[PDB]
Amino acid sequence: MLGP
Amino acid sequence: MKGSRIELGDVTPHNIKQLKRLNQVIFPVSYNDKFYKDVLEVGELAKLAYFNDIAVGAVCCRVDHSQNQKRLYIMTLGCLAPYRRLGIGTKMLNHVLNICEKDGTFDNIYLHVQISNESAIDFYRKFGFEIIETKKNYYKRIEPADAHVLQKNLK
Ligand SMILES: CC(C)(COP(=O)(O)OP(=O)(O)OC[C@H]1O[C@@H](n2cnc3c(N)ncnc32)[C@H](O)[C@@H]1OP(=O)(O)O)[C@@H](O)C(=O)NCCC(=O)NCCS
Repeated sequence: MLGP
Repeated sequence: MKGSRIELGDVTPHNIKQLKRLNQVIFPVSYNDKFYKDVLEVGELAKLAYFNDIAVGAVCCRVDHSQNQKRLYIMTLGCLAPYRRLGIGTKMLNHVLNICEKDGTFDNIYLHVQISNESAIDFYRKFGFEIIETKKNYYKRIEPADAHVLQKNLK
């Protein structure tokens, strides 16, 4: 889960 | 392979709306009109997942040249709570492992996880990913802010  | 209720499908302008709608319920961070614009160009690397012809999941990836390596970065990969532990996530991951395997040119694949995400670690570890780093305060505004980095080697 990227961000960011 | 046969009698399975789960199928993946291409993401298209016609259904992107629904990908967006699924990423919002599953993931705590929100993604911008760029992320989604980008997925329409990545091909097989963005897929919706259906259970009995219902969209309950999705995965979105990207190719990364970082560290002087060719890398597959998984940005999102999840499925609505009620449909978990049915093998849906496995379908999405394997699909991605297959692409990499045929292409032959990837050094590794990887992704970030909130350290509190115990189930995602059980999941990714089953496939051979290892925790290789723990970045502090990676995420901006959620709790907890820390993230493991997970990675499986291909080369
Ligand atoms: C992680 C996630 C994608 C799992 O997907 P799923 O479709 O439920 O996973 P599967 O049904 O394919 O599970 C495969 C195996 O992973 C392991 N596993 C997955 N969740 C587990 C859990 N909560 N506890 C123990 N083992 C687990 C199990 O060994 C499981 O096999 P089993 O069901 O036969 O025991 C899902 O829980 C999710 O949507 N999480 C939120 C999204 C997220 O944070 N994703 C991280 C990638 S960015």
